[PDB]
Amino acid sequence: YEEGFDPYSMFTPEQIMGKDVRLLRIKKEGSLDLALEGGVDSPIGKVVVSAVYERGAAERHGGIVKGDEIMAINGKIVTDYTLAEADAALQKAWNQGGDWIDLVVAVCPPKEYDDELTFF
Amino acid sequence: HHHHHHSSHHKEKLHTLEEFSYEFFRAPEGHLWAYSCEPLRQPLLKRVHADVDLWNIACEIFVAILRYMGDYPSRQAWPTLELTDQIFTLALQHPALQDEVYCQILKQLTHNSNRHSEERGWQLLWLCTGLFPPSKGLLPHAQKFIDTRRGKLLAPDCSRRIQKVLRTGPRKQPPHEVEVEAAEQNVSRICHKIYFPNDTSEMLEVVANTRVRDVCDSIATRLQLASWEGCSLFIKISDKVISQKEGDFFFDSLREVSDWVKKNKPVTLPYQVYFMRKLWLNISPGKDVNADTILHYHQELPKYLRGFHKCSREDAIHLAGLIYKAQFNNDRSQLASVPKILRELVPENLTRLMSSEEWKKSILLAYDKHKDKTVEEAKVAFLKWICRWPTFGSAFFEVKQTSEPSYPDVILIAINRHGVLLIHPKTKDLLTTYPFTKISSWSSGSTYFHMALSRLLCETSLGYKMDDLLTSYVQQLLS
Ligand SMILES: [Mg+2]
Repeated sequence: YEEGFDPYSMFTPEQIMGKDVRLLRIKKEGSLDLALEGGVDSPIGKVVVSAVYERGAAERHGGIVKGDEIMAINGKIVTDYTLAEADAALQKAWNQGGDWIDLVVAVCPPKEYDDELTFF
Repeated sequence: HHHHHHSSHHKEKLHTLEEFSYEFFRAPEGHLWAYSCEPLRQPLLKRVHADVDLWNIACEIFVAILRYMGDYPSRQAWPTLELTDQIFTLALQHPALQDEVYCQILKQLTHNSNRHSEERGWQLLWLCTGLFPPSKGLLPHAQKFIDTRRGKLLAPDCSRRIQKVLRTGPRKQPPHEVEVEAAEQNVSRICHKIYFPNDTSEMLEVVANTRVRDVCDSIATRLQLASWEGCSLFIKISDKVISQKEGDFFFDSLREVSDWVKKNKPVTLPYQVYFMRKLWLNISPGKDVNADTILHYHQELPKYLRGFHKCSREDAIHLAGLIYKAQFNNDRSQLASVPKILRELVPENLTRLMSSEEWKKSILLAYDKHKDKTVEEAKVAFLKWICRWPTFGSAFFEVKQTSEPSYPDVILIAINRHGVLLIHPKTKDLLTTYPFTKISSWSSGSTYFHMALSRLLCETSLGYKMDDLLTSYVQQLLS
């Protein structure tokens, strides 16, 4: 993470309107084990975190959860990428050089609803 | 001659894979067809040997068999399930390994003078026969192997399990924790506890080839239900209640859901198995009283108490009288402390409508009209009074919708016989109805649900549930 990050310096206001945009610097150690869903092709029109697996790197960092949106990977904006494109960009920028990965994420806000109703 | 039970009237010489090994086993690079604590370096069968890359898995299977039987020359602590997963998982995926697994087990059961090892070997054969049969060529040898060893505790059950698995087809998942526990106890009979919505449970007899529908058939007879159409088994695991597929093998379903829960929400996870109504199609309260008093009332009551329906003060007083009667029968002293009980009688959105003593007085007056009713009659009266509501017999979801600016951010969704219902959480009014005839498509992710009729997009962790119910309702309505 970086405190001095300003999303307005990287995005136009229309791209971040209503989003809580933060920068995460994740240290490259072990497997990322960060699953994605969505894509420009999908109903949600954005790349979001579908799961964070127990093993770590993403879970070990603590700052990334299911529902958070991936907006940028190592400075490249991925908001208009398909799921395959986002997946490829995330796998590439993890293996291909660098001791760390820079993720710009739109943190999903608190759920003001019961997201775990179990009745049938 | 698979169809026949063979007898000579006397004990026959113990059948081995010696003669079979001459034709179908590869050359030895102690007999290759008899017990050995030495790990295999190559697969037993000529078929498997002729295929490189299947060598490593065949050797890893033998090491896991040695470890399960206690023949591996160490004590580097292994949980049983990991060993059984190593023995059977890839064999289910690659059927060429299935005869290899049988031959490796039968080999370790041949001329094995170590009783503990031999006992464990029979547990492996018992688990194996419940998953897949030997091939046409191996079947008479495996059958004779068992037939000449009829006095072994698990031997007659192994013979029956081969007949069963040939009839119903193979399992998709390796042995479940429950199957392994029974095997390690040398017990062939298993009962799994099944929970019901009315806070009761039953022990249900299950075997390796039991399908979810077979358990349901046994439950309908046990509960004296007129039908179980639209009911199923469900697994309550982590903070989820997931339906089980009726046509799936019970032990396959348990593993598949547990695996799905592990990847979608990250040891063997604790769980409960419930039998409940899933689809609420043609539900006529009073038609099947056992179904109404065991299932229907107890599933509809908590949805009512959550305040999902639009109902008036007078509706709540009337239903609270019936609910009090259904729970307490003749005991009029349970409304003594109104804060300790009001949440069990009145929907949570309506409790503020009057004071504690006003609720107590109105409920008692209503309840007093049911003196001549039985508990069962009160439960049926409750259901008859609400069964025509458009939100009756529904699954509910609270979501954050992002497709309709005219609606509040958070909405309530009901999935039932009428299709998909969108409800205002404050007023309980029906915003709109998406009937099955108008729904053209739907999809889901782990964070969303989308529907096209005229589009609905929402944030939810329950898209998989919504998808499954829509599919289930659509499949049922078509023919
Ligand atoms: Mg008043």
